[PDB]
Amino acid sequence: MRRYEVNIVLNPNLDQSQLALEKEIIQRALENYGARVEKVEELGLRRLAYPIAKDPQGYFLWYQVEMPEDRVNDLARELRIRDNVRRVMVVKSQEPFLANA
Amino acid sequence: KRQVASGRAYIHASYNNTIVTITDPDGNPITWSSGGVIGYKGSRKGTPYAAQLAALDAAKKAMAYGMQSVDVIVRGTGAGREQAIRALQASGLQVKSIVDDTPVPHNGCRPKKKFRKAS
Amino acid sequence: PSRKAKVKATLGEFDLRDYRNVEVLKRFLSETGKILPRRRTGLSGKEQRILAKTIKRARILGLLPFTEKLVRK
Amino acid sequence: PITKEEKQKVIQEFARFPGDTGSTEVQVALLTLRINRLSEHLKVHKKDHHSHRGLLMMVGQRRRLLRYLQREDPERYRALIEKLGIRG
RNA sequence: GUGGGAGAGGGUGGUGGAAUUCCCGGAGUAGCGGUGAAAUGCGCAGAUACCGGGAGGAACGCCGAUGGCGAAGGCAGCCACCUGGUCCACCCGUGACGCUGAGGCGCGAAAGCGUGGGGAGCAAACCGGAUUAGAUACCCGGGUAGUCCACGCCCUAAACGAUGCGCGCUAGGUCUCUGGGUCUCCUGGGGGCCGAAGCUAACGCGUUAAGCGCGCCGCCUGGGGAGUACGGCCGCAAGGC
Ligand SMILES: [K+]
Ligand SMILES: [K+]
Ligand SMILES: [K+]
Ligand SMILES: [K+]
Ligand SMILES: [K+]
Ligand SMILES: [K+]
Ligand SMILES: [K+]
Ligand SMILES: [K+]
Ligand SMILES: [K+]
Ligand SMILES: [K+]
Ligand SMILES: [K+]
Ligand SMILES: [K+]
Ligand SMILES: [K+]
Ligand SMILES: [K+]
Ligand SMILES: [K+]
Ligand SMILES: [Mg+2]
Ligand SMILES: [Mg+2]
Ligand SMILES: [Mg+2]
Ligand SMILES: [Mg+2]
Ligand SMILES: [Mg+2]
Ligand SMILES: [Mg+2]
Ligand SMILES: [Mg+2]
Ligand SMILES: [Mg+2]
Ligand SMILES: [Mg+2]
Ligand SMILES: [Mg+2]
Ligand SMILES: [Mg+2]
Ligand SMILES: [Mg+2]
Ligand SMILES: [Mg+2]
Ligand SMILES: [Mg+2]
Ligand SMILES: [Mg+2]
Ligand SMILES: [Mg+2]
Ligand SMILES: [Mg+2]
Ligand SMILES: [Mg+2]
Ligand SMILES: [Mg+2]
Ligand SMILES: [Mg+2]
Ligand SMILES: [Mg+2]
Ligand SMILES: [Mg+2]
Ligand SMILES: [Mg+2]
Ligand SMILES: [Mg+2]
Ligand SMILES: [Mg+2]
Ligand SMILES: [Mg+2]
Ligand SMILES: [Mg+2]
Ligand SMILES: [Mg+2]
Ligand SMILES: [Mg+2]
Ligand SMILES: [Mg+2]
Ligand SMILES: [Mg+2]
Ligand SMILES: [Mg+2]
Ligand SMILES: [Mg+2]
Ligand SMILES: [Mg+2]
Ligand SMILES: [Mg+2]
Ligand SMILES: [Mg+2]
Ligand SMILES: [Mg+2]
Ligand SMILES: [Mg+2]
Ligand SMILES: [Mg+2]
Ligand SMILES: [Mg+2]
Ligand SMILES: [Mg+2]
Ligand SMILES: [Mg+2]
Ligand SMILES: [Mg+2]
Repeated sequence: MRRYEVNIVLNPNLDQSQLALEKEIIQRALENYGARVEKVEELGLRRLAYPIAKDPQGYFLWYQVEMPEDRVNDLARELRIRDNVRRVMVVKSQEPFLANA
Repeated sequence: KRQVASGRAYIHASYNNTIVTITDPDGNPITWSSGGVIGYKGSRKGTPYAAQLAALDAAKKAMAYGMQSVDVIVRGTGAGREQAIRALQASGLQVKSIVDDTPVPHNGCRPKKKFRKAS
Repeated sequence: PSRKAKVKATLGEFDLRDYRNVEVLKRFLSETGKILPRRRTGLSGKEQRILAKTIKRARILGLLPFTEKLVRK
Repeated sequence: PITKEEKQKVIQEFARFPGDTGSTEVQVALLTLRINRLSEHLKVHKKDHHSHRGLLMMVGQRRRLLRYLQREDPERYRALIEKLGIRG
C-alpha cells in the first residue's frame, strides 16, 4: 500500500445529476482498485490557463488515497475511460518542501 | 464593402518579404498586401520600405470596408517588421494594441541544414 | 541586470511541491508562460529544481500556461 | 521492492546469534535475496542492461564471501548453501 | 546493519502542450517562395498570409547551469510501475573476507546489415535551378535509402581528460552541487578555477597530480611501404580483430 493523490478534471458543464454519475463511476472504480480515500477536495470548476477539450474551464476533483502500487496505472486507465473525464493525474504523495519561512 | 469598423492586422515578417492581412474580429481576412502586391519582386520585398507600402496598402484597402481600429499581431522576425507596425499606426487606423505571437516550437522538427547548429 | 526584487523576497511561506497553488506558482512565470531564471526566482539550485517539476505538473492540469503572447513590440 | 520486514525476517532467519547483522551467513542471505528479485526483473526487462551490471556485481560479492566460508569453515559453508539453494 | 539524501542512471506502460506537414471548412486575391542577384518551384483546379476542425510522425522550449547521473558508450516534457549505482550519520554486526586482472562473458555513439512496421520534418544517392574558366561542390527547389519502433546482427570512433585501476603520503586560496554539525564557520562525497613543494623538453600538471611511493594489467621501440599482404578467427554482407 502506498499513498497518492488522484487529480481529475471534468466537463465544466453537465447537470447536477450527471456530475454525480461520474463521481459514481469514480468511487465504484476506485474501490475496485483498493482505493482507501483518506481525503478529498471538490475544488469545483475553474478557468484553465488554456482550453482543454475545446472548453475554457473544467471541474476539478482532488483526493488522497492509499492503494496497491501494482494497480495505480490500471486505476488511472479505468478513470480516463469516461468522456467527461478530461484529465487524470495520479501523483505519489509527498511531504511539503516548505520554502521562504 | 461589408462594413467591419474594427478588426485585426497580422504582420508576417520574413527576411524575404513582409505581408499584412486585415481581418474581422473572428480572424477572417478582409484584405491583404505584401512587397509583391506593390511593385517590388526581387529581394526588395524584404525592404523596410516595401513593408511600409504593403502596410499602407492593407489599411487603405480595409478603409473601403469602413474599418477604423485594429489589433496588431506580429509574427516572425524580419527586416521591416517594425516599419509595418509604424506604417499602420500613422494611417487613419487606430492601433489598439500590438502583440508579438511568433511561433516557436518546444523543439520538435529538425531544421533545414541552413537553420541548424544554433544555440 | 534583472534586479527588481526576486520573486522569493516579495512572498511568504509556501509549499514548493504544491502543484495547485496557482496564485503562488503564477508568480514564477514571466510575461510569457516561461519559467523565470534563478536571477528572478531568487530560489536556490535545489528549490528551483522542485519548482520546475511542480509548475510542469500545474501546466498539464491546465491550472498554468505553457506559453503567453507578448503585449507590445 | 524489498521492505524492512522482508529484510529483517531474513537477517533474523540467518543471524549466528541475536544481534548478528554483518556475518558472512547474513550477508550472503541478503545478496541471494536481492539477486533473485533482480534476476526476476531481468526476465521481463531483458534490455535493462545497466541494472544487469548491478547483478554481475552482486553475484560477484556473493561468490567471494561464499569462497571465504569455504576456506574458514567448510561446514558452515555446506550449511549455508544447502539452506539457501546455491551452487547448481 | 539501521536511519536519512540527491540525481536527464536503466527498463515497461501511459500521457501533455508548442511547432511542421497533410486533409476538411470558412474568409480572401495575386502572388508566394527563394538569393549576392536570380532562376527552377508552387499559385485563378484560388496558392501565400488569417480563423476553425481533423490525422499522423518525430523532438521535448523556458527551467538549463560555468549544473546533475552513469563503468564507458551515453542519459532531458510529465505520471506510475519495475530496477542499478552512490553519498552522509550512528560505530551496531563479520573479522583481511583485500588490490589487479592474460583468456572468458557481457555492454558498447553514428553509419551500416536482416525481417517486419512506421514515415511529419530532415536528408547520402539522385533530378533539377544558379554560380564558375570548368563546378560531377559550396547557394536554391525537389527527393529515395536512412533518420523513428521491434526483434536480431555489426563492434567502430578525435569510443578524448588524446591522461589504465586501487591504496598511502605531500601548503593553501576561491566558486559550485549534495549530505551531517556546536550552522561567522567546521566536516564528508562530487564538479571547477588559482596556486606550496615538487614534476615537466616546454606547454603545462599541482589532494580531481602529469608530485612522492607500492601492487597488477595494457601498450611503445625512427619515417614511408601499411593498418596493407598472407594465415587464422569472427560477420549475412559491409567489414572487424
Ligand atoms: K526552504
Ligand atoms: K533530429
Ligand atoms: K510567376
Ligand atoms: K509567405
Ligand atoms: K555539464
Ligand atoms: K542505406
Ligand atoms: K535509437
Ligand atoms: K547488438
Ligand atoms: K547544512
Ligand atoms: K620551468
Ligand atoms: K595553455
Ligand atoms: K608525464
Ligand atoms: K584475412
Ligand atoms: K559470432
Ligand atoms: K562468412
Ligand atoms: Mg524575396
Ligand atoms: Mg541506507
Ligand atoms: Mg542527500
Ligand atoms: Mg535532500
Ligand atoms: Mg533518467
Ligand atoms: Mg482552405
Ligand atoms: Mg507556372
Ligand atoms: Mg479564374
Ligand atoms: Mg486545386
Ligand atoms: Mg473559397
Ligand atoms: Mg499553407
Ligand atoms: Mg489551422
Ligand atoms: Mg502521431
Ligand atoms: Mg501519413
Ligand atoms: Mg563518473
Ligand atoms: Mg561525451
Ligand atoms: Mg537506488
Ligand atoms: Mg564495532
Ligand atoms: Mg569479535
Ligand atoms: Mg576489477
Ligand atoms: Mg553498436
Ligand atoms: Mg552502436
Ligand atoms: Mg543507428
Ligand atoms: Mg533497417
Ligand atoms: Mg524498413
Ligand atoms: Mg511505408
Ligand atoms: Mg528538403
Ligand atoms: Mg537540397
Ligand atoms: Mg550475424
Ligand atoms: Mg573530449
Ligand atoms: Mg598537509
Ligand atoms: Mg575560505
Ligand atoms: Mg560541505
Ligand atoms: Mg572538493
Ligand atoms: Mg562537472
Ligand atoms: Mg614552484
Ligand atoms: Mg610532463
Ligand atoms: Mg619556457
Ligand atoms: Mg592547477
Ligand atoms: Mg595517487
Ligand atoms: Mg597494440
Ligand atoms: Mg619501418
Ligand atoms: Mg580498418
